[PDB]
Parts: sequence; structure tokens; C-alpha cells
Amino acid sequence: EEALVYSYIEASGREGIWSKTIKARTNLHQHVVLKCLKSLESQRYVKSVKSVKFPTRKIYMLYSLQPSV
Amino acid sequence: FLKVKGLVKQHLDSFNYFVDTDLKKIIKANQLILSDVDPEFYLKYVDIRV
Amino acid sequence: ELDIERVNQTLNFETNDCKIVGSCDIFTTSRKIFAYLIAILNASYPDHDFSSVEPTDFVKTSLKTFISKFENTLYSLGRQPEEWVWEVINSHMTLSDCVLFQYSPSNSFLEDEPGYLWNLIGFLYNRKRKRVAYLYLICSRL
Repeated sequence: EEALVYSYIEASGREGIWSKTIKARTNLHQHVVLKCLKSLESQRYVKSVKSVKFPTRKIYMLYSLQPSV
Repeated sequence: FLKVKGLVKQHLDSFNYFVDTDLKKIIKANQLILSDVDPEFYLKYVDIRV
Repeated sequence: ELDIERVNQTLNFETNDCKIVGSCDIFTTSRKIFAYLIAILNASYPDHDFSSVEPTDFVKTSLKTFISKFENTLYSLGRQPEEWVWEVINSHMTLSDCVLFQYSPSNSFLEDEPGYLWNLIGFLYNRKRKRVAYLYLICSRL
């Protein structure tokens, strides 16, 4: 389950992903993917960046350091 | 015929069938409760009686 | 509990082309309280950060003024609001001697949710019991 969310970050590729857009293709258990990203934050792969777009939403992206304006 | 049957048997036998057979065939159709958070805390109903 | 389940069965319904989903909850888990409510907001909606908007619009209004239009909107939605609810939320929390807060900023975080119509979010801080109720009503459209 932790590998398909890697490709979905790679589906975003450059900007990042919001956590309820995960359910557009996954629609898995809402709490299993809730605590998976907390351990994935502890995995030191993904990070919680803030939205260049409309704010106040949890944007996650791997260590690319690549936002826009 | 009417001695051991009666005239309200179509109400009485059906309700006796429900509380003696069909209560089991409802519990067995959905026996288990599956907790999605921590999929180990299950809950199942063994049988039923009124 | 059972009475909390009843007052939550009150606040979740749907009429012809509107769907209102809201509830109340009470749990123990003005400078220090600014972080104490954004955790409630984060746990209430685990897809938006609420550490961002720190100097928000907490309109520290009277609770009687709040329950006034909170009752008026239940008249306005064909509900005929049942009075025992306001004792039940009293009976767990001692509604009289407590202060009310309200997250109502300029642009709330539900305007981007499709089908959003309006909200009514109530915080009720308690001091002696530390019992904060998160009374929220989200009217949507489907």
C-alpha cells in the first residue's frame, strides 16, 4: 500500500498531492492511509509542504524541494 | 383439521417459524463485526433466542 | 452516550435538495487556548492544517446570542427544534457559567468543497470541567 502512493506522488511528479485526492483512485480505508503518511513522514521520504495554490490543505511531496509561484 | 390447526395458523405458524428458524438465518447472514481500525478487534454473534 | 447519540441524530438530516451534516461532542482531551482549538480542528478535519491561521476570527460572542440563531436555523430548516437537547448539552457541561467561541474567518476552509452552502461552528469552553463541545453544522447541497 506504501508503493502505490509513491507512484501517485510520481503521478504529481513536480508539485505535490493533497490527501483527499488520494481517494480519487485508491478509496481505501480512510484511517489506514491516515497513519501511513505519518510513518512515511518518519520514513524521511515525503514532506509536508504548503500550497502554492489555494491554501490550508495538506500537501505532500517527496524530497524534491520544487515548488512554484 | 381445524382442531390441531385452527384458523389463525397463517399468522401463528409464520411467527413461530420466525422466532425458531429465521432468527438464526439472520444472525448467520451477518455474524461478524470487522473493525477497520486495527483489523483484530472482531465481534461475532454465536446464536440468538428470545 | 445515548443522549449524545440522540442529539447527534437530531443534527444530521437532509431535506429536498439540501444535506446538513453536523454534530456535537464533548471531550477533555486566552493565550494558551489558541492552540487548544486548532488541534480540535485538525482532528475534526484531517486534511487541512490549522496551525497556519493563528490570529483567526474567534468572535467571542454571547452564548445566548449564539443559541438564538442556532435555534432560528432549526426553525428555518423545518425541524421544530426540541428543547431537551439544550438541557442535555447542559447536563454534561454546565452550559450556564461557560464561554463560547466561534471559528468564522473571512474565507473558511470549506468554500473549496463543492456543494458547500453555509456553516455554523460553535466552541464552548469550560473551565472547571475542561469540557469543550464542538458543535458544528455543515449544510451541503445534493
